[PDB]
Amino acid sequence: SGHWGAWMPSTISAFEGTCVSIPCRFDFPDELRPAVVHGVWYFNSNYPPVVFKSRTQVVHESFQGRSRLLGDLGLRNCTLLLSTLSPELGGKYYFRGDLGGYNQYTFSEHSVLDIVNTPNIVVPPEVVAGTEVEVSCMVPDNCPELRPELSWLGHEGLGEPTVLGRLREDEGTWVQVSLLHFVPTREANGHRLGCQAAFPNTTLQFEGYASLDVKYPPVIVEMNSSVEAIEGSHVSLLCGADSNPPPLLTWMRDGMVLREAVAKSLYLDLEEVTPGEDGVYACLAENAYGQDNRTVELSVMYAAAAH
Ligand SMILES: *[C@@H]1O[C@H](CO)[C@@H](O[C@@H]2O[C@H](CO)[C@@H](O[C@@H]3O[C@H](CO[C@H]4O[C@H](CO)[C@@H](O)[C@H](O)[C@@H]4O)[C@@H](O)[C@H](O)[C@@H]3O)[C@H](O)[C@H]2NC(C)=O)[C@H](O)[C@H]1NC(C)=O
Ligand SMILES: *[C@@H]1O[C@H](CO)[C@@H](O)[C@H](O)[C@H]1NC(C)=O
Ligand SMILES: *[C@@H]1O[C@H](CO)[C@@H](O)[C@H](O)[C@H]1NC(C)=O
Ligand SMILES: *[C@@H]1O[C@H](CO)[C@@H](O)[C@H](O)[C@H]1NC(C)=O
Ligand SMILES: *[C@H]1O[C@H](CO)[C@@H](O)[C@H](O)[C@@H]1O
Repeated sequence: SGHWGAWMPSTISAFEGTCVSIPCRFDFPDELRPAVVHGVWYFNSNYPPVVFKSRTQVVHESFQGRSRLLGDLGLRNCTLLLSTLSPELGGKYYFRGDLGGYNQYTFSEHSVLDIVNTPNIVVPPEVVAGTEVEVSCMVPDNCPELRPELSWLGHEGLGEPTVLGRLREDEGTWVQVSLLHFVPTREANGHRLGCQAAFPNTTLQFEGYASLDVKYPPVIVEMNSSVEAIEGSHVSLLCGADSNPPPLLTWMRDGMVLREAVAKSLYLDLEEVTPGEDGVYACLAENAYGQDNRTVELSVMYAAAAH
């Protein structure tokens, strides 16, 4: 139609020290035919500073030499270019139309600018060993003058990355996405995943890091061999298990629980050990992703000396 209104991405992101182009289109009643279209861009911070003002060419000091209007206002194109970004410039940007006389219109729709300094690494909330896992590095690509070069850090045993390239997201903005597809093992637990966004012809370089929390079933690593004890002596049986999260350890005999605790290792203490304590003892390691069990035989085969 021919009505008052604007169109711009509600949210948009860009790296610190780079630039950002905020795509903008506005509309007005055709009946006016002003032949001269003026406009004003405001920043979020009762008395908002002026980013751009076509009539008086006035610019707030925080935007001087950093703000430039791309596209013709006469073509209903209010696209804004912001250069040499700094955290201070993070906030809401809204546009105001000026068609002379009483025809000034501050449009409702605005754009939130998020200035970042680290790439976005996306890891699924639950990484389990033995399952194919996708990990992505996302980076804003809304700067026409400076294109980010995406790269991974510390991804040796995770396979070679697959670059998706420039992808469109909602509200008509752009991102750079790189992928990692791999089946992690228990060894991949605690793996440092790093992503780097570098800009050629500049000294700008941004790095982000994340640690892989890889879940895996218990594997009993510490277990006593065949125990041959002296009569009346003290016997300590130790059972250690490696799992993520830490397992529930349980010492059992004759289908009866002797000791039980949520830990990496668990001791079973036997005092004044008699031949009646002979038999097979079992340690059970169990968590949310599996279980493991080991048995040990206890033999009181050494007679106690007189003392
Ligand atoms: C409102 O005004 C905006 C600004 O005036 C308009 O945005 C511009 O739209 C034009 C299309 O007419 C774009 O020009 C194109 O640019 C691409 C650049 O891609 C290549 O170049 C980069 C670096 O140079 C390179 O890294 C890439 O790999 C590509 O090879 C060219 O490929 C095209 O041939 C064409 O020249 C402007 O780039 C674009 N500017 C911005 C800031 O977005 C907008 O379209 C206007 N809106 C409407 C509705 O007309
Ligand atoms: C980046 O390249 C432009 C021209 O492509 C050049 O004018 C500018 O000096 C370069 N930046 C740096 C930091 O050298
Ligand atoms: C079982 O192994 C643990 C750790 O190696 C040790 O401390 C403990 O004494 C062993 N048990 C016996 C009965 O030797
Ligand atoms: C102990 O682990 C073995 C794996 O070989 C499994 O077959 C068995 O059912 C387990 N026993 C118990 C009581 O969970
Ligand atoms: C703009 O001005 C008002 C809206 O505030 C209406 O008369 C009409 O929508 C026009 O486009």
